[PDB]
Amino acid sequence: CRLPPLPTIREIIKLLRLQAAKQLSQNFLLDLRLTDKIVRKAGNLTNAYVYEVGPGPGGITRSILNADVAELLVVEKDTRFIPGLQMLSDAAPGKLRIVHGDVLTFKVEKAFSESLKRPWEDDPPNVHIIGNLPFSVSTPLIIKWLENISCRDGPFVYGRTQMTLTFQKEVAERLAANTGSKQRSRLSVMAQYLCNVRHIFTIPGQAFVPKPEVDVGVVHFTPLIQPKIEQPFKLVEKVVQNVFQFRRKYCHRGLRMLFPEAQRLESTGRLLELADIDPTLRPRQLSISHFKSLCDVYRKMCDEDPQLFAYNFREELKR
Amino acid sequence: ATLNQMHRLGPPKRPPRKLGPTEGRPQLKGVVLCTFTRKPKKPNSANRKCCRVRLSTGREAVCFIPGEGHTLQEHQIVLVEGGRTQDLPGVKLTVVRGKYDCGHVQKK
Amino acid sequence: YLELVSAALRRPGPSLVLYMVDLLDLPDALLPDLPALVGPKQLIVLGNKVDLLPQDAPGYRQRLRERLWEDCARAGLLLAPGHQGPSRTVVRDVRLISAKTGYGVEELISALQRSWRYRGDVYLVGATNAGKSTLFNTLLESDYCTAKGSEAIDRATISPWPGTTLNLLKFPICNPTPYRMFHWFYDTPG
RNA sequence: AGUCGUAAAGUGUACUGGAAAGUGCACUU
RNA sequence: GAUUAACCCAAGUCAAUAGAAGCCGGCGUAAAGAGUGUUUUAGAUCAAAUAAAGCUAAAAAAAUAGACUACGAAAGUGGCUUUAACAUAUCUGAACACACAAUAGCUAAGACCCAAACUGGGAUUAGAUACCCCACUAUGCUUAGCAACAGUUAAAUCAACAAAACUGCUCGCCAGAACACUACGAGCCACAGCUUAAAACUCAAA
Ligand SMILES: [Mg+2]
Ligand SMILES: [Mg+2]
Ligand SMILES: [Mg+2]
Ligand SMILES: [Mg+2]
Ligand SMILES: [Mg+2]
Ligand SMILES: [Mg+2]
Ligand SMILES: [Mg+2]
Repeated sequence: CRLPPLPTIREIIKLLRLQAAKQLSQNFLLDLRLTDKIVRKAGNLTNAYVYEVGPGPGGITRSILNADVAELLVVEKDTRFIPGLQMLSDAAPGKLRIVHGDVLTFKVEKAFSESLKRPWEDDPPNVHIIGNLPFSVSTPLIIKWLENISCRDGPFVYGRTQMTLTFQKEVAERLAANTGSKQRSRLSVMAQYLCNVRHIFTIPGQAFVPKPEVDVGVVHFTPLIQPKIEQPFKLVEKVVQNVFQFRRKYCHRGLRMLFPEAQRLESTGRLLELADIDPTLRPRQLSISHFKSLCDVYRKMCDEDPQLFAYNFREELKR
Repeated sequence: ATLNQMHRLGPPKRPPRKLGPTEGRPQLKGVVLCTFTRKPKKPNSANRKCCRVRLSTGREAVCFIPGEGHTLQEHQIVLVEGGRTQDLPGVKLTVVRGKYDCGHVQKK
Repeated sequence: YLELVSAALRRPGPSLVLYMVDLLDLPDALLPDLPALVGPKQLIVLGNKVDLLPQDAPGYRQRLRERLWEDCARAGLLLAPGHQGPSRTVVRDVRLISAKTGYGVEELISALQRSWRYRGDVYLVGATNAGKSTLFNTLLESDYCTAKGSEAIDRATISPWPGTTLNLLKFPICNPTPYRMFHWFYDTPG
């Protein structure tokens, strides 16, 4: 399968009409070899349906097409790259389906046929997502898709679709952080009670043609058959955010803020005691089972008190 | 150091010397457990003939078999001496040729 | 024991049993009988005389702790270590101590003063040669006790066991720390 | 490795869920 | 590897092992010397501070003086008045004694004008501003807790680079990479994660 040569940075500057190399405001991975590595780590893609986000110049696109995919849905925001992607599509007829639009609003649930939809408890449904997006867009995207897994909608109408996304090295570590680690944070819990998350490898900044001052991690997500917390996404998000707002103080200092001041002291204690959270646990020392306990007790407290779930302590400190 | 400090500390005290693979003995008797070959560290390239042996002290050790061609098999008795094989890391023992089962190198 | 002391120990409420077992003298034939002896309440197994055990290999202490865990498992004891979530006899922890050398006693006190569930009275059950009295003397002279005087004669009091004439020692203890931010010790006959 | 490709500014520390690095506090030239 | 020839020792030769064989040398940058003062058995010869009360002028913290360089052991001290008040007639000598001082990080309570990591909300390109605006947390606040000393400039000063070299006298410290690496294990946890190490070993370097 012969494909067009990859565009060098010269052609890319000419294409974006910048006429210089220090005005891109973007970093491109123009190394087909690292992209081969990433597509290898994404799994066995033979006759797979790949939803590739943030195509850009097309190193990831070329790497994926080199693997024997069936359909490769591309979603590009910029129109200066559609010409190159159209040349790629013509070089490999029938495999590249290009679309123009934002990945944060694009509806993947209708993109692929309904004959690929496997049940949730069965194997991942032969539909993969691969992404090298701006880090300013991959974090909202992963939050949105985590909500989708919690609701079993969106890209996960086909089942437990696997994701391979590039994040910043720190963000990737935090996504794949263990209990007690110095990178354990909100993002770790939020990703980990819904997915098996693996930080596979780190690409140094020197490998990107405009070299960034950061490293880039590649992280693989596989939705879990049995989520570790069976509560609504927004409730878990609220609990985790209030726990982790004070990362270096005891866990109760952050949990007291879920309740109005009037009943802060007694309600916080009731929460902790109907859970079994030792109040000397600092937030990085809480496993997903501690958060499951807190979420269950908090769901109860909300269900016998309607006003609670909408409470925001800063809206009460304003007055 | 001042004279008072040297009087306090006293004469220099050389640490006890380290015992080598032979534990301070000229040679050691050993039983061959298995024969194999190892590759040198790389300014060099070869397949050096080595064998694992259980020494009379009970410890197991890797030994280098010098010369071209050896007929060592398992359970055979050998005498091993000191001397590092410079290109093999961790191989500090050498088999003595012409003693017990390990015979002399065949002429040519 | 079953006809005199078990009645008081099967009164519902907040309670804890510090069952003490001699490490040298294992298996313990008293272990399968605990469900009837103490009832369905929280239980901590304390392996005593660990200092008198030769160190066969590194990590022998972990092997002893595991062995105690399977010994509890063989009997019909519920093993619920650590955080469990929001009845029958339940073993919360297995802790090796040595009352003579005071090895693991301070860590035992810290563990007892760190959780929500270790609230209420403590009942130090055990066998005769388990070494209960040494542990009672050790725990008596510590911050664990709410001392009103220094002399151990007044700090601990003698009381007749309920429903019997068995006079036994007791000293008053502190509630664990979580119960101030937002109860008596008991030695039972061996 | 090529029988591979190509042409005001800093230092720490803390948090970071719109992190191709940002902000906050303290310092240096 | 064989062969020829040469070299050394020689009734021996010499492979392994073990001894013999070594600190009066240094501590800015190579391994090694500062938080401050007092005292201490010995050794040596070198016998505009600080704390209290009061009081304030421009706009709680102190413009001018201050181009001053004083006080204090150090950190630090520069609005006015008053009251106390600024150890010691040789030097070196504390991990362990007494006073202070600063730097992290958590724990309790308390104040909250203002600012403000995080967290929400508003506006903006065509991956908007990471950057603008609003609101409000942790926090910033307040308590209570966890090389020395004396003399020399004479000499070739002088591995270099710093910071011209010196003596004497005393204390502390230093004898390859290696303040290496590593979790046999231990604690917390409670099946899967976190925190916590020296030594061997290897090398001819660092
Ligand atoms: Mg930010
Ligand atoms: Mg910064
Ligand atoms: Mg001889
Ligand atoms: Mg140095
Ligand atoms: Mg002195
Ligand atoms: Mg404000
Ligand atoms: Mg000194």
